Amino acid sequence: MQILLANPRGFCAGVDRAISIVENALAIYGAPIYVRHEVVHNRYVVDSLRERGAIFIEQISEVPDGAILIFSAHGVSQAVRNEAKSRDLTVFDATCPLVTKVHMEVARASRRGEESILIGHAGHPEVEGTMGQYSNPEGGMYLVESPDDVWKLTVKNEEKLSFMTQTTLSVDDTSDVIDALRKRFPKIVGPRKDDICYATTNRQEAVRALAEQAEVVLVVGSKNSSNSNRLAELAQRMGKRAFLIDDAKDIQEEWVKEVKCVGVTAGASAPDILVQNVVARLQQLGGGEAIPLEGREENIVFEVPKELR
Ligand SMILES: C/C(=C\COP(=O)(O)OP(=O)(O)O)CS
Ligand code: SF4
Repeated sequence: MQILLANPRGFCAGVDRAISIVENALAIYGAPIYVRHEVVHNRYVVDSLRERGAIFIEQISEVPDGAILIFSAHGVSQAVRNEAKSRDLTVFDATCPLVTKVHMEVARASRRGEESILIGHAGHPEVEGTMGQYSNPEGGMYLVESPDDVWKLTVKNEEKLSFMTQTTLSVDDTSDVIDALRKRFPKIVGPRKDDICYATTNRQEAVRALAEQAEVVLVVGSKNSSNSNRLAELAQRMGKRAFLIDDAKDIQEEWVKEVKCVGVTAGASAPDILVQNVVARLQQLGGGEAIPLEGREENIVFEVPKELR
């Protein structure tokens, strides 16, 4: 059985920075370091950091006075930030710079009382954080997930309207939502394309290339990782069987029995060690040397803040 690896796969720049922020804080200040929300959506990373003394909380009211609190890479609402700010907490912010860029646009529209529409999935923390930058009652901030949601939305002033997106969406589905927004609201303003980041775009392109060759695709990533679920969905829509797995224990032998080509990729929050263990289990089940596919080169790095070197 041949094993192909997607390229790029695995950690993006925002995840590598966020994990280093929690590790460096643990190193500088000792346990406990409080973290608002799982720092990235990956059980192995999160379990690791917990066992080293990070404590993951959903609400600032769970954190003690005098503590160090880190916001997760997915970002937080102004309400959460202000609630931390008014408490006796030392705060470090691991929000990815590419999420912060969208937050600033939302805040600018709020200041103007001009309405804004976010394309994203209800309840996800990045959506809570982004919708949470808008606060002007004169204006409005609306969430749409699909074309049908666009078809039902009505706004106060469709002449002064902009749109933003979640950074980890399906490139193809978001394209359809934007086409709907422009047909319903011809004066709507947005970025040239969307706010989907380089890493989500790149991993989706790499999985499309992988699934062209492979009969079965394994995506390493946790169940609550949105971007990892998009990679599995992409391969499934191409007619391949595709499974989202946390680690090599999750592989069922029936999934690869008599499969001639199996592909492996990893979401933006999954460490490479998990991919190595998956490759080792596929070898136990018959596969040969893993072959990396040629892929778009990534070169962006985001540094930790100097207070945490
Ligand atoms: C921090 C982010 C993504 C890195 O991957 P993740 O699995 O932690 O998060 P989602 O794909 O947003 O669920 C959201 S920008
Ligand atoms: S998925 Fe994109 S926006 Fe999110 S942390 Fe990674 S680089 Fe940043």
